Amino acid sequence: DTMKVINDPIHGHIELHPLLVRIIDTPQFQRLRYIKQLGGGYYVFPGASHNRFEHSLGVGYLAGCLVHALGEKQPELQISERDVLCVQIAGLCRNLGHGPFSHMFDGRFIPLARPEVKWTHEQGSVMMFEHLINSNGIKPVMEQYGLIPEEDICFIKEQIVGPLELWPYKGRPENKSFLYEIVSNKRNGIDVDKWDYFARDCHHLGIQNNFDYKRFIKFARVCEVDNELRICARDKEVGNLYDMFHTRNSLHRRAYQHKVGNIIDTMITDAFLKADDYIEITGAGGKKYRISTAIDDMEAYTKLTDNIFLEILYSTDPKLKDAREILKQIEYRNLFKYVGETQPTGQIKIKREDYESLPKEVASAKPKVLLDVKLKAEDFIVDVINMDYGMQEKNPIDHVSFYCKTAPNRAIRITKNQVSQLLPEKFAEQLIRVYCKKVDRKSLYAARQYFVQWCADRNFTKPQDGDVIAPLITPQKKEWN
Amino acid sequence: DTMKVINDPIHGHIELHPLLVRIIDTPQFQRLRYIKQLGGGYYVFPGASHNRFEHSLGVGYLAGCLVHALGEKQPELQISERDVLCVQIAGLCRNLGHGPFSHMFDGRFIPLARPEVKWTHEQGSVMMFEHLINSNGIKPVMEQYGLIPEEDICFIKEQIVGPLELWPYKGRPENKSFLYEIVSNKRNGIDVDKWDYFARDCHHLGIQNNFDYKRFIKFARVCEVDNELRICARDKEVGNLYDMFHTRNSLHRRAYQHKVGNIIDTMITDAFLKADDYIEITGAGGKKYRISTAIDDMEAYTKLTDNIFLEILYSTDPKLKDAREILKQIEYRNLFKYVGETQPTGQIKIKREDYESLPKEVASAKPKVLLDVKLKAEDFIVDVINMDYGMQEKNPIDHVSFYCKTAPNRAIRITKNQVSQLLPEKFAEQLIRVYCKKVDRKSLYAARQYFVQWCADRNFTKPQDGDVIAPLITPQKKEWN
Amino acid sequence: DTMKVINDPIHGHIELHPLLVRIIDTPQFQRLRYIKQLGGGYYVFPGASHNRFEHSLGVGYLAGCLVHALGEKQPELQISERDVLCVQIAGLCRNLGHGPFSHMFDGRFIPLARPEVKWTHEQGSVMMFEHLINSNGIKPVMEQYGLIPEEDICFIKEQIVGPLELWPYKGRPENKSFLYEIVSNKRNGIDVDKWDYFARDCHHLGIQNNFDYKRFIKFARVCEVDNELRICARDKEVGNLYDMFHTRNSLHRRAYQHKVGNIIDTMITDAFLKADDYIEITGAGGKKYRISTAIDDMEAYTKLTDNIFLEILYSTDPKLKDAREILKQIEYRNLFKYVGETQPTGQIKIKREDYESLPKEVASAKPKVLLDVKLKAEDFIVDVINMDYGMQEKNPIDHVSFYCKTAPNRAIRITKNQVSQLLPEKFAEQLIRVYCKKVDRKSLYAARQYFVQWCADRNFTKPQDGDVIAPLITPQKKEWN
Amino acid sequence: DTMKVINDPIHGHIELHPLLVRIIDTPQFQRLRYIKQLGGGYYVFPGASHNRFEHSLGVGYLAGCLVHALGEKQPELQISERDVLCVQIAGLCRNLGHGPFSHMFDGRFIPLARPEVKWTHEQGSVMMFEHLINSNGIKPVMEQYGLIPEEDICFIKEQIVGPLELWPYKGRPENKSFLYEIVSNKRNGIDVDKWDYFARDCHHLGIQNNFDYKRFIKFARVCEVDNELRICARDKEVGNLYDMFHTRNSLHRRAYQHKVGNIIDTMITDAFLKADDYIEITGAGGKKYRISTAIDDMEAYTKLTDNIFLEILYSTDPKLKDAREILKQIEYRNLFKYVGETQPTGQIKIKREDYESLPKEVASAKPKVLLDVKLKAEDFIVDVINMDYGMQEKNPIDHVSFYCKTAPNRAIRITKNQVSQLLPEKFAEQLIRVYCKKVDRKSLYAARQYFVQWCADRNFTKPQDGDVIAPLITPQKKEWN
Ligand SMILES: Nc1ncnc2c1ncn2[C@H]1C[C@H](O)[C@@H](COP(=O)(O)OP(=O)(O)OP(=O)(O)O)O1
Ligand SMILES: Nc1ncnc2c1ncn2[C@H]1C[C@H](O)[C@@H](COP(=O)(O)OP(=O)(O)OP(=O)(O)O)O1
Ligand SMILES: Nc1ncnc2c1ncn2[C@H]1C[C@H](O)[C@@H](COP(=O)(O)OP(=O)(O)OP(=O)(O)O)O1
Ligand SMILES: Nc1ncnc2c1ncn2[C@H]1C[C@H](O)[C@@H](COP(=O)(O)OP(=O)(O)OP(=O)(O)O)O1
Ligand SMILES: [Mg+2]
Ligand SMILES: [Mg+2]
Ligand SMILES: [Mg+2]
Ligand SMILES: [Mg+2]
Repeated sequence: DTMKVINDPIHGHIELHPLLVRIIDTPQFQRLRYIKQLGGGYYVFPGASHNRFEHSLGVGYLAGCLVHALGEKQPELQISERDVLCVQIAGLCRNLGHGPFSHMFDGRFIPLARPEVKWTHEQGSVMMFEHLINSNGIKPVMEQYGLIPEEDICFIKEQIVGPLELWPYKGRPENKSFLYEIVSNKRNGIDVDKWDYFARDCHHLGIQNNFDYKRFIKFARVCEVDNELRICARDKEVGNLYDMFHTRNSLHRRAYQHKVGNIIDTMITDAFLKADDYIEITGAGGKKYRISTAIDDMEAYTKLTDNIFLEILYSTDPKLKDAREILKQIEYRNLFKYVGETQPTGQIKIKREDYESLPKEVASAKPKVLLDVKLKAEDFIVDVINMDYGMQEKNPIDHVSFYCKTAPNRAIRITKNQVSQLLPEKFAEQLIRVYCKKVDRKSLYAARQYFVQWCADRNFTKPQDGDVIAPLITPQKKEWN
Repeated sequence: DTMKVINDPIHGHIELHPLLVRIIDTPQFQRLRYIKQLGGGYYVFPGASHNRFEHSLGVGYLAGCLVHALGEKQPELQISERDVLCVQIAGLCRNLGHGPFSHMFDGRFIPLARPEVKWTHEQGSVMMFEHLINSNGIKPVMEQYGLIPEEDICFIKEQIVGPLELWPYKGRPENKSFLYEIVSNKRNGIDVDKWDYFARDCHHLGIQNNFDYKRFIKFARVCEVDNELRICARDKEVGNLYDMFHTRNSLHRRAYQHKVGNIIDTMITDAFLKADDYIEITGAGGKKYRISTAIDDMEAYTKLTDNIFLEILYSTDPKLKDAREILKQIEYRNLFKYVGETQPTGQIKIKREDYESLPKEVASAKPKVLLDVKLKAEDFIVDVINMDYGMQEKNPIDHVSFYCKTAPNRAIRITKNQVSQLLPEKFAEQLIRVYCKKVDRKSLYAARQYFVQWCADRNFTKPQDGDVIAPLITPQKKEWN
Repeated sequence: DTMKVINDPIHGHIELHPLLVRIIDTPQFQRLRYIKQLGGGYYVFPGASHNRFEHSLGVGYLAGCLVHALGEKQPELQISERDVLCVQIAGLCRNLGHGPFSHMFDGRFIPLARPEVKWTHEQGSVMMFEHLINSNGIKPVMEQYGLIPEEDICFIKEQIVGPLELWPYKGRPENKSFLYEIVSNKRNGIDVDKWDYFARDCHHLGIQNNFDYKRFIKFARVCEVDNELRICARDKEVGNLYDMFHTRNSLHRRAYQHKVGNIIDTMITDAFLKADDYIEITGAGGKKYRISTAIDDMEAYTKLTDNIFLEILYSTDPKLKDAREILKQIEYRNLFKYVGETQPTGQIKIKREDYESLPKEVASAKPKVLLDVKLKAEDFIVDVINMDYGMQEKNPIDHVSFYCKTAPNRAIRITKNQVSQLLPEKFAEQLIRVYCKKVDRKSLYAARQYFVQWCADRNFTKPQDGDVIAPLITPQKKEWN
Repeated sequence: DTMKVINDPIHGHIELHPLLVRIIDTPQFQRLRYIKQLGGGYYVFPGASHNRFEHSLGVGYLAGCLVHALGEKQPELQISERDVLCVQIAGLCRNLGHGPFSHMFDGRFIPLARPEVKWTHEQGSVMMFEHLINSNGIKPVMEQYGLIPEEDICFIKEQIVGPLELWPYKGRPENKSFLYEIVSNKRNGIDVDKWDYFARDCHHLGIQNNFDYKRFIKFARVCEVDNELRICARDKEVGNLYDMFHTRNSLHRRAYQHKVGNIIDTMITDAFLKADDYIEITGAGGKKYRISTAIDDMEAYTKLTDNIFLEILYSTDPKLKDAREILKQIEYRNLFKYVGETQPTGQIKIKREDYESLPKEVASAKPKVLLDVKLKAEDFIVDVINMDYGMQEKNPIDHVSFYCKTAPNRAIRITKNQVSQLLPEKFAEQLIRVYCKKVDRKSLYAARQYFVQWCADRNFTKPQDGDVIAPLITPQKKEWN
């Protein structure tokens, strides 16, 4: 077995080590060819056809790039080829746990079908990785290339999900702590996964990317920080880092949280909910599973991809009809109609226990305008979106270590006031989108009245089209003026 | 209703007329989201995830661009909004008839599964267009926006497939002959479909395009040629046109006819053949169909996409195991192994009646070298590829009309010697690829001996790696070295 | 005379009207081929070789694009071909007044060599436009193409510089008010000039921006506001607009205000000043002019370009050597050394009256570290840069008119709290860079001590490398520690 | 001191070794900022503003990339950091010898001003390199970083011009022969200089590049052929190589030999000739030199750039008026008029001794058209352009060594017949362009009659617009029809 070269539109010609090749050429990895990166985003951005497979390749590639650069500019770190391979494998495999339409599955479907469980694509990734290793006899191949499976498999899993349960990792000691900052950076969110999806998503969406990850890699070092060895960025690049998160936020505003893309995610999820009792995926031994239970058997999960959509679509079985028509309403583009967007004011925050109580509030909303058709709770959809810099209310740049030209291994910290005052004052907010599931002209009018009224009463922000869509309501007392 | 804007990575923001939108928002059109543009090419070029849907949008857009530009520079052509709409619709819909993995279906599967019948993706497109119109009540929508359904549907179909069988067209008179040169150009192959897949395939493959379609549009005029009004290119642009076809040829050499991509198309095709008796697709009124017979009922064809692959992959049914097994060997990357490439010499040409006659020919030849293994007809695959400039042995530029700066309304002709002596001397050739279905080291050695000997016996060209893979055979051949 | 087609790397093939062609082919316009867009920026970003010529072509092109799009979507605006031509000419010619190395000249040189006069590149553009027209007989050509010279020339000049003297314009009436918002938008700064230099500068710098001007153009309308017809943007596009200005700020941080690029602009300016008594430039009747006084005669200004640099570089006369030597220290890369950066912390701002008093203060700070050299003001350079959103402390988006999907003809306003809470709270700030003109190790050490001490004494922000370059000074103030 | 990072739009962030930096920061190298890569090309393609400086940086970068890659895939070659540095330096410096407007200077001006001499930009590069070394005291710097000035300077010069005169090189032994194939490949022309100008010129022209140099680097090896060590390409990449030269030819057709670009080069050259008596350039020790004699003293040549153009343009000395007005006729776009293009037929070729007799041949021709204006020899320009694949009549791919995957280290040859039948049959041809120095309508008409008649008389190819520009002449010739 020899090295393979693969041509990627984003990174160009990528070299894949034979071990990476044997990991890639498995049913568990090839599965990612049938899972769309941005899910329902494709039904809004027609270029967004790319899948988790190529993304995974890109993440592995960039992980290798960064670890290799660090290794070559600072030999005293003793980064081994074994380290490089493990970091590449973690990069390659940290998307293994995604389900149909990616985030829709873990962010929308599973929380509704099985509110029981705490499931994330990360855990799915460790489980699926274990399953890949075991089902494909990769351990002797790992050994063949100088890896020690019991130490290194642990290292990889820890890279993907963090500590498997004050140095909490058992795959690598603290003098190699920086190796844990590459694939999934739990301390500030700056990792190679973001870099690849910036470049790739922008390539396919038709939006252009302004973050230069190659530059970051060029300016990256390893420093001592509180007796740990961590990745330090050159000081003057701090601005770029802010821009990075700005970029992330922008991509969420323009594409990932697109109103119609989101309502399509919602409709698809709902169809999955109405199909969850009649669609079956056969797992280990021959035992049978459903969409919501596929996550409990990795052999079953292996056969759970975007294909389920088409299965629901092409079915003839009557028991699936409630599902099958929903998808068809997507095909005819008869979608739930968008009513508007608003935000909480002051210190008010929307808790996740109170979401189901939100359409019903809107349905209750006070009249004021002459009434026609009247809509109920089930006719309204309320979607709450949390926009942040990846670390709740916190500024992630406060958790970045920097170095100076004068003393390149002396780590320093940089506060927001040392960079710019045009920077954000907050790093978290919520957006509330309201849609109406009945689509005729005056049901839409009514829904608009209900919505604007509801915004006024909870003292939310004034809807941008407020003066137009509800001229009789927005005049009501005037701190919307 | 009103205009829609769509963001395409290739063309930017595209405006879609409400009628185009109503055509697009049908299951017949949306079907194309599930058919890969380059089919098995995706399994070699990981960026090639794009589907026929986005390509179709692009072709429709470019058709609109060209017809509009011609109309705007030459008002005396009297191009109507109606004409523009018909050309856009034809552009949008000329890909409707493609089947699973695109060219794999009409180029490989159907010819083996249904050798009696005459099937093309063009005819499929016409049929599917008819079915779309009728199933979705598009005629009244057409009338609503100023179209005359009985002439215009004819016009559109003729744009897609040509004269339905003097002036052979019934959709438009001869003074608008140029309108038939835009979407599918039967006269020289220069059309907007090519331009779009040049740009899009290059965007996704990671290979770059050197053809400037925008420049061509800028320099395009309509002039009179043989009592018709046809599209003429500015004289000095003739070089670009040659480059265009060179580009096409190049794209086939690098990507579309990639050895491994083709072998994967072949394996998928074989799997489809071995699954064709057990896979059922529900058509009109409930009648059931097979993969090879789905093309006879458009309601069934509507649900025949790339999905069929995954069905075969995910099945449990024992009657499908021989099919399913082939697919799984694709997942494990256990592919038929490439033995070599060669070409006929002189005037010898291989017709499709002789294709089935080729493995038996390769196995019968025997080289003066001691072997080990002996191979049969079934162990060989022989793939014949016709590389040309789109008009077989002809020079397509001999079928292009040009105009000069001094007299922009006078069409002229340009010969190859008036352009360059560095141009191709022939415009068609055939490539012969040979693969072996046994993958062990020694079946492979044997297969290489059989292959090089066979090349010698038919006086084909010397395989490029000839001296290395068969050192005992290549000197005994003096029409080489 | 016919349309000319020109190939630009940014916009592709652009069509130039014969009148535009006649304006371009004059020494006054062709002059711009010899003035670099980013000046000394080229000495930091080696790709930034582009000149004001190609930029001007781009601005003219985009001006035409916007006016034409508006005219075609809203025929009721009565936009004439004459209007389109005047807007194109204004776009083409608003950069005519730039001097050697662009913004270095009017922003740094003229304020120092001739502090008496109020000079801008805008006024220079009006003057040079007049000179182009009169010196090249363009008025009869204008009439030849349906323009009315004395109203339209007025219109063009007003587009470039604003009102020449309530409706303040005499070139066009209020029902054509929107035409004044295209080439140079004095009301919120959103114009096609920005759009071209974003794309072009990014193309050459090798840094990239995410602003889509084509999308904006697609969503642009004309609405009635107070008493005029002004350009309206679609409501939901407001986010993009914020991003636009963010982009601009980013572009200033990364490239236009690069510490070294700025110090090189400073050195070139000083050389020009020390040369400002011996270089002589031929004027109107033979009268002779010099670099600072060339702006008083357009015939002389026509011959004032970047060339002056090389002339000073290649000269032999001793009265020029203090100049010629400065330039050579640029060639040997013996530049003034960068000492550090800081900012004010309250609401009082370093006024432009206090700049000359800033180096002396740096000399005034007493650092209690033992030094070996001590420096006075001449060895320090203090550069103060105003970073804003183009409208002082104000939010330019507060000056943008929007429209809604439901009522495209009703202009509305959108406030910051209505978009996001992650936006900037102020829209203006200042950067303070300090350099040292003596470059040996000990003057640099000393200068850093002086600088950090000066930061301490004035309660400015902590230099990012503060603890590293001056560890003995920095503990003195508990809020850095 | 230390490494610098520089951001290039083509290659991204490039690392510069301190020695390279000290070579770059000299007047001899910085000189290249003022010499346009494509000369008069900028006056046709407005994006083509880039200079020889950034191109040189790109060539050094790619030279480094290739030598590094070879060193890392095959350690047994014993490539040292010293080798890498010497190759990078040669890459950086092989453009030092270009004069004003690049190829205009050595291709047009010098051959006319001094037909005597054997001058090339290569020899200029060696002389200027010597002058840089000596004038800037870089030898102790070379020694400081482990280079041996006598052998290494020899090596670099040999890389630029070839053997300074068995094994003809004395800079490096035969086991390092492959190192001579990187910067200037005298054996087949495949070198990094080409790769960089493909990418950069395409970036700036608005033409897109279709050669993948990174791919080539990935598939490049060193093999033994004729007891020498040469760079080998992977066999299956041979098609790409043909495409490479095709690309080159294409770039010459579209941009480098553009009719108007070439005529502008011609006019600038004539201006240089008529100025050749009055501009004075001070050389070594106050000795003074001419534009045509600057090449004999490197101190003078150092101060000979594109600036010369502007000097002539801005001059007031009456003795320069003949030059000065010519340049002005460029500014007003009053150019020599393009009459037409033709080529020799059969195997007859035009020698350079016969170039001077060709306008007289055109003026002597008698066309049977009624004329009143008739033109003489001095009114015609005949430009003969040699288009080839870089090796005169030879196929350069016949001089490329290949390897097969089965024996990656055994060199082989591949003939044209083993690749395609669609390839060029000849690899050299000539283009003959005719221009007229009188630009009026009737002189242009006359010039066209003379030209087509001259083509008929020499049995050249029929001009593409022949039937249009000279309808009374072209029927006379029945090898035209
Ligand atoms: N001419 C080409 N230009 C650009 N990319 C190419 C070209 N040919 C193939 N590719 C792409 C497709 C793949 O993603 C990647 C590898 O291609 P390729 O070299 O053909 O691998 P291969 O496995 O088929 O050949 P082999 O096993 O004989 O080395 O490069
Ligand atoms: N901010 C953006 N930048 C670039 N592209 C965008 C942006 N927002 C959306 N797109 C893309 C996605 C779609 O393919 C296309 C349409 O966008 P969009 O304006 O959101 O249509 P829409 O139908 O959702 O809005 P609406 O119906 O209210 O007019 O443009
Ligand atoms: N083959 C090409 N591809 C892309 N751009 C080109 C090509 N040839 C020329 N260009 C560019 C250069 C110019 O900027 C622009 C116009 O060139 P061109 O069409 O040749 O004008 P022209 O004035 O010399 O020809 P003519 O006067 O005969 O119409 O396009
Ligand atoms: N934020 C940026 N993004 C992209 N490119 C940049 C950015 N800043 C600078 N560049 C470019 C300009 C230069 O060509 C190259 C080097 O920039 P830079 O790192 O600022 O050099 P420098 O010499 O000024 O820094 P240093 O302080 O280390 O000496 O990168
Ligand atoms: Mg391979
Ligand atoms: Mg919409
Ligand atoms: Mg022309
Ligand atoms: Mg530096």
